[PDB]
Amino acid sequence: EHVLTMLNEHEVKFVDLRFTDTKGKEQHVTIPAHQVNAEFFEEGKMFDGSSIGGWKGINESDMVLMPDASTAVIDPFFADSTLIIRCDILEPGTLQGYDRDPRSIAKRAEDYLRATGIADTVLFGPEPEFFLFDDIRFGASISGSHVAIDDIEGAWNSSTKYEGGNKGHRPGVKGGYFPVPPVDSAQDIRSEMCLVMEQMGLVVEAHHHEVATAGQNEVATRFNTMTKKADEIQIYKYVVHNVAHRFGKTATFMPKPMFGDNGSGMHCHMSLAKNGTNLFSGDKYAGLSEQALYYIGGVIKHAKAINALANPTTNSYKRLVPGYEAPVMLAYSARNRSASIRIPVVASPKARRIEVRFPDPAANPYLCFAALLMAGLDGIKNKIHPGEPMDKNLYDLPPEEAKEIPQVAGSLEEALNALDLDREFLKAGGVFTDEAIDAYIALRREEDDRVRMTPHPVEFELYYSV
Amino acid sequence: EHVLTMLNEHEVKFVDLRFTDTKGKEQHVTIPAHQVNAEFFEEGKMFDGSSIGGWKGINESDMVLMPDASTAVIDPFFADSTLIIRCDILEPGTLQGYDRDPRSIAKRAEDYLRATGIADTVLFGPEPEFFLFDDIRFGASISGSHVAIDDIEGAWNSSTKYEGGNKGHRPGVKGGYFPVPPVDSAQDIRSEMCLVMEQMGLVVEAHHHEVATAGQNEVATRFNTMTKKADEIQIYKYVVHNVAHRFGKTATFMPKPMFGDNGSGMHCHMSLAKNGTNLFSGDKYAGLSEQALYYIGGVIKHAKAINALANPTTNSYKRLVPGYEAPVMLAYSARNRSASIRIPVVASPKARRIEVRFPDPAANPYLCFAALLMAGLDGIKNKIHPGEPMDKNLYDLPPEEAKEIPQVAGSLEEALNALDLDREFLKAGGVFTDEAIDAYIALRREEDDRVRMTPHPVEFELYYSV
Amino acid sequence: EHVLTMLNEHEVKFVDLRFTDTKGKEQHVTIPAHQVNAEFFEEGKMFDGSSIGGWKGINESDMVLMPDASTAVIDPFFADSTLIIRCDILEPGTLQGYDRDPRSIAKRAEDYLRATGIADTVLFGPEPEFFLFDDIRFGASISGSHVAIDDIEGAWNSSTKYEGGNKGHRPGVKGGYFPVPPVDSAQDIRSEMCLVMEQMGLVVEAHHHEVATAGQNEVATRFNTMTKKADEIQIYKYVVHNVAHRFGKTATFMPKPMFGDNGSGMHCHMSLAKNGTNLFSGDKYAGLSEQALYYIGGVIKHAKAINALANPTTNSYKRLVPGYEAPVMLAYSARNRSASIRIPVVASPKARRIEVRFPDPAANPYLCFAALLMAGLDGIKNKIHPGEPMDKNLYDLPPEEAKEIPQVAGSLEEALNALDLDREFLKAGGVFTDEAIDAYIALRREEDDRVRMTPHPVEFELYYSV
Repeated sequence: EHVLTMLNEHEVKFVDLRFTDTKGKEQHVTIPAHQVNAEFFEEGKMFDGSSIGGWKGINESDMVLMPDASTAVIDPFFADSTLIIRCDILEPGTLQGYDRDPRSIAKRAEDYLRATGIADTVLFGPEPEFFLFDDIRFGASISGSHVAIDDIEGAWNSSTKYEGGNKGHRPGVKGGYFPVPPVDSAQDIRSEMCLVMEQMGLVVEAHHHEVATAGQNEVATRFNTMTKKADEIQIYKYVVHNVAHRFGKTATFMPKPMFGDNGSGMHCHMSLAKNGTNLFSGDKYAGLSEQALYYIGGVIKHAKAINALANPTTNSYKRLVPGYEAPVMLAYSARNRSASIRIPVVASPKARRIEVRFPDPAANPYLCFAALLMAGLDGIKNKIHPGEPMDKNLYDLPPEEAKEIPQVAGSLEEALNALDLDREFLKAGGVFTDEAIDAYIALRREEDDRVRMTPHPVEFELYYSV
Repeated sequence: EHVLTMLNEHEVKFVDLRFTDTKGKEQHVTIPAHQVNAEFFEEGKMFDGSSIGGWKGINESDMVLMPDASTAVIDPFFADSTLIIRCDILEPGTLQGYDRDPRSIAKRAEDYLRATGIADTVLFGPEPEFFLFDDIRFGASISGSHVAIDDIEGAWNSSTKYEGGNKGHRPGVKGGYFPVPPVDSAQDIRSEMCLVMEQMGLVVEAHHHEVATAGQNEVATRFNTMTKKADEIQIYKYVVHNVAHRFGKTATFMPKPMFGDNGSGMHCHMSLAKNGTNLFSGDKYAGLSEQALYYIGGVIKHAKAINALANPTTNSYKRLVPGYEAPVMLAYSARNRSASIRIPVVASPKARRIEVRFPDPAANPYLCFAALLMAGLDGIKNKIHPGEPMDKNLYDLPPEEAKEIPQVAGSLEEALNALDLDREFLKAGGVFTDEAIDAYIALRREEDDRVRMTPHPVEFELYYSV
Repeated sequence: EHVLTMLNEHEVKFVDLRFTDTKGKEQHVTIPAHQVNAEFFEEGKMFDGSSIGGWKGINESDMVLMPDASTAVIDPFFADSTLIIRCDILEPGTLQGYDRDPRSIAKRAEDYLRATGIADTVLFGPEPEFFLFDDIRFGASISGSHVAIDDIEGAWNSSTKYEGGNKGHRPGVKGGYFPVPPVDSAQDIRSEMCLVMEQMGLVVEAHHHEVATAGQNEVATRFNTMTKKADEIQIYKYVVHNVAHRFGKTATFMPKPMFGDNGSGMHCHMSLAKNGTNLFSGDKYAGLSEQALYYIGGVIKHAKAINALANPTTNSYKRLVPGYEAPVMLAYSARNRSASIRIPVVASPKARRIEVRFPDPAANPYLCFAALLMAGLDGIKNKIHPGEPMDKNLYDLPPEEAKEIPQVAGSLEEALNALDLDREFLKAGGVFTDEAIDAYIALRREEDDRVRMTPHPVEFELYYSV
């Protein structure tokens, strides 16, 4: 009913139905507002399943788009007044919730949480970073391939001739952390993104330029319950992509667009709760509950499999490389930023939580968050102890005992394989089905293949004169 | 009278008289509003027949334009207020309805339906798809020929240098199914098309980007009675073409503009009715009446001849090729999307119908719809049983029994020849005359010849070094 | 031994081993002269079969290259002295003669001729025509396709600006038949081709410019026994291609490179003989033997199947179109140049023969000639009477009885299908195996598909605004 009044209040002409595919990309279809009736909400609208990658095959194409009336929000970019309504994908007749629908999967995972009685709500606070460029060009054909990035902030443009003169105040390599404008050219744009994000229901905590030259930026938003947060991530990306477009830029959430400067990560802060109390505060290490520790143990035990969802691109592994600040060591600490799991030191026990650092923004919200949870729960159910916190150092020196302690997957294939083998913790509660998992893996292997099979420019530098 | 009041209400300065030629192209002529009087409606206006392709020859040029007052609608693009009035082409004196007038032919077919008493109204719900480009160039002369397509969405432009930078968020090949903007660059335009379509009497159900890269799009409209729907198709195309033009684009309803990506089809949903009840619902397969099955049998029996009207271009056959999703297998099913006849699975028996998938948007509304009907009726009158539904697979593997089951025509010539031989079902009720059919065939053979006789670029690749 | 002396006489450094693939394209591999020993001639050299299209598959790759010492001839273009030796492809161990080797097939056919005792030698006098251009450009990708032809003789260049001025004496469209230079710009080149052809063993009868503008030309060579003539065709093409290249031109034997002007044909004059007497001279029509007539009957009966070898490209059918001089009517005559079979009127009965006009230069020598023979023999063995000679007119007016008399295939697919069904006459004597035929058909269907599936530039002209 709230929806039917929003239609009149904003004189809506269209309703934009949205959903996410397996890869994590928001999709949409539009219907005139006059097509929204009572039926619409109880039985949804029909659409072809076979069209989305990794979904229904040759025989069972048709499926249901079920509008979730709680998600109604006005689109701030479209020319004609239109209302966005996120939808779940349900199996026809049964109206159950498609095994391969990432939002259904995430909901199932929140259900299973309540069911085990371990807690009643999961809290996710992801920190996606991104880049804002002016020009992005790439291609690949039989005779070669290339990628060219360009932005007014790129340090390389210190020598570029410009029509009205080079005004040259640019962030150097790894020198983007906070120079005030004009070095930072994105203040106005970061704020528009903030205002718009809030007009769309998100709550912004801060915004700032990130480390890399050439437009790395970040908008920090307040956490929320798992599934609602993944929804927020989708909106977040949408706002970022579109505000950038409107400003004459182009944004990307790729994890490592440039060799030699910062990649973009999506740290995930998590904590559990029951009847308003934070199940993660306690007397153990850094203010943690023993539940938190088991959770951590779970995440560490299933890290490589989580990688397949939290770092789902070959590019993801160009960020997760033996570097200093590389969040690749499977350990926890409240200081050592070598550890992929940081423990925020905060006063109020109400805010005690863990920060899993290896995820990147390419990750499917839904599936990434879900896999993080399930690993945590399995860590609890099986009281998987974390061991002791690493407070020493990262991957380089150490190099004492060859420092072969836990680490995240080193390639996408490896992560996919881990997901293959270590799938039980995900199938728990019937959240993830084998079919879903196998389909996801197949989609990504096809991507992994393109990169493995196509000659790399660097290979010419290294081997043309062989 | 309603017309004469619309003239005053909108301060109309002109009346744009419209009609369609044999090929399916809407035509027009304009007269000042002050030329609209009582006479106009009862006796129409005179015009030269010999000017339209495939119409009157050397001796009998003059014919009548009969305004159909029910079709009055304001043109939303012209600068000066003008009212559009669709017209039928009548033989002078007799005022009968020209044998070769596609609208008259379609009306005759609706009449014959009522006459046989099989039903009192036919329902058509076509789904024309189309492409929106930025640049289209082509030519052919003695020294060569070419065609060049270009659009900001084309995947090939991932490498193109642009004045203000390449913002690069483009739908990859076969990757247009629903990425939200900015990947989908046509939201605003699809909605203007919707709003305008509705201002012109159409009822829109949905709009979305289609599968192909480079601007394939679709506006779904509500079905209507056969002849009124063909009228709607013409308006639909008009709106699409002109809104595109106003937005700096160029739209085409060609069936296969690009090799390697989706073509554009025009699926046709059909059903019959009498005194408000759906003659297609029943206890037989998937909720069908035995009448529906005979109809299907008719369509299948006369498929190749229908092709000559539903796929009237050589280009049409570049879409209908042994592909996976190619709607080329003459069979029905509620799932197998290899079958050119899908049976929508819907709850309300009031909405039971069949979907003939092989038609393309190049088809003349009128003649295509009519041929579909006549084939259906002949399927009924002669209780032509469908056989059993194909629920196995498409054209490739199968490949067991060489899988030579029914198929649609494989070339325009073949389709024209089928139409030649299998014309009886069309002549039924005096709907289609031999002269009309022979004239249509002659028009298309001339087109078929251009393509058969002109060297193809690929022939050089294949045989220049022979 | 003659070969071993040619090696010393010309101080040969290399031996270029040549052969032809199924499509008809000459192939080669080179070995130092010092690799030529006694063994070489008796056991040949080994090579990978799987590399040539339509040959050995996954398991049986290796085959034998058997040098035919009778074919030794010096290459007139290579920089270092090299001797060309044509080779047959033999099955290893058995040393039989590969079923799919076109030269072996042609030899088998000459054998079968002698075996039936019908005659002891077959005489072939083909007349391949060709084009000489300056620039040829073409391509096809997802966004389009094109072909651009250019030559200093092209009539279209009457308006072109040239660096040193346009000297403008060019052959107009269809106006190339014999204007003396400078209109004819290829006298010097046609003669070099002649001299070189003769240095390579061919005997030249004449050379002249052909009908089409833009460099159509022809070098007429003396007939020879079937297999030796096909060898000559290969050499002929080689000389043409390479002399053109050396003169800064580019030659093509494609049958119809331009719409609107002459295509290139390869008329085939044939006759049979026994113990020096011409089995084709007689008292019947135009000086023919009844044997000749049965031969003609055979050719006419199996025309469509022969087409698959004599007109093996989709392009071939752009030459064979209802035109005036189009050699498409399956009939004979000594005058009517509408007839695909002309009977040369000559005095000496020693020179009596038939001229089958529909072949084009794209045809595989071997397979085309062989198919022509086998059809002729089957015409004899089964005394297939020709019927009466057509002396009336071609395809247009006539148009009396709709003039549906015999005609050659109208498309490649049709020809391939005919070859499929009408294969018996080819399998006779074990000359053609089913496997060979099926493989050939598969190679060409793949080619036919490219053309059928790729949008044609003309389709845009005809249907973009549909």
